[PDB]
Amino acid sequence: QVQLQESGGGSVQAGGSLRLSCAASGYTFSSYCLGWFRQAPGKEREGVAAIDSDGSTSYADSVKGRFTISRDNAKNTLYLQMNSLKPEDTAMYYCAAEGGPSLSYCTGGYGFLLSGLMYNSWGQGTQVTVSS
Amino acid sequence: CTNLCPFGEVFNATRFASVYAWNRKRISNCVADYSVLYNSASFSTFKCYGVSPTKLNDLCFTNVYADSFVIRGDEVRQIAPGQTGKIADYNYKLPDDFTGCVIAWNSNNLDSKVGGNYNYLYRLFRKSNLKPFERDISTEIYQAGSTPCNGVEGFNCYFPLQSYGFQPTNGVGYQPYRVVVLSF
Ligand SMILES: *[C@@H]1O[C@H](CO)[C@@H](O[C@@H]2O[C@H](CO)[C@@H](O)[C@H](O)[C@H]2NC(C)=O)[C@H](O)[C@H]1NC(C)=O
Repeated sequence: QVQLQESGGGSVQAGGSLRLSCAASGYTFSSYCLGWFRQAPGKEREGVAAIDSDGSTSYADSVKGRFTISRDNAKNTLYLQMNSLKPEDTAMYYCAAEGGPSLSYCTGGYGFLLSGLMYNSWGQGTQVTVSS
Repeated sequence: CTNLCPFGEVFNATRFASVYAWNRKRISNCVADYSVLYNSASFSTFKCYGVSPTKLNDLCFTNVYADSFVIRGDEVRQIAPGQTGKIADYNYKLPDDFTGCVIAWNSNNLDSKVGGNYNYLYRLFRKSNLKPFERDISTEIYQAGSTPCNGVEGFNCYFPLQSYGFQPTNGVGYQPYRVVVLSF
């Protein structure tokens, strides 16, 4: 179990930018695999971006070139930078994490990391609303 | 040393054990390549605990235990120290001090079958939780109520193993995954 405290959502006009952040508990953070998911109303949750313990990143095709996932291991913090936002980016966004106090290496393939199957800990969700 | 570890026999076994009856192979005095063991297939995962994956390479003077079995996708998270759920509670349990790695990958193309593959099972009920690395292959009717079962399935009297019944059309969390647990 990893505590995830998430922040930064909001409203912005189309083509604008917004940055999510997520604070995580634990002493092995640099070994964590981390991801961002989103879920709009009446449609199911979708993996958006992932970063494994080596720092390799993965993106859903619909956000490639606009969103950047990054991590600051010295601060236990995970970011999602969102540029060129579109109305169909409107959703509740969640950080997810795979941690553990002895975790020392963590990765998986593209599809696995962008699914919920990788992660045992979820943040509480923040709203992003893109007005036309 | 320069003699290859026979991991191919574990990872590429034609059929895997049910998780409740999990297999164990000892691997010793040989060399391996973690980048050969893990191929980063899209629906796969590789995690280590208390060790770097490179420590799988030089086994010339070391013993590794390779445990292997099949679960469904949404249970892969349970193959880790500190986890709870049917698999970790009743089928395959890792110690808190586990020192090793877990490799799991989607095997829908091998282990599903249009009508259901009934050869893979897991234990659904048990009077208590397994200890780390314990293995239970008993099939005694589980007494869920107060009336004693006398080996007869019935109300509150459950045959303890559930078959996965893997079908290739199952959703992402319900497809089969092969698992190899590498412990030192
Ligand atoms: C399991 O079998 C596969 C397939 O034969 C092995 O992967 C192949 O390895 C050879 C080199 O030995 C490569 O030329 C192929 O491209 C590989 N195929 C793949 C990656 O799909 C794999 O190494 C075997 N696993 C173990 C642990 O021995």
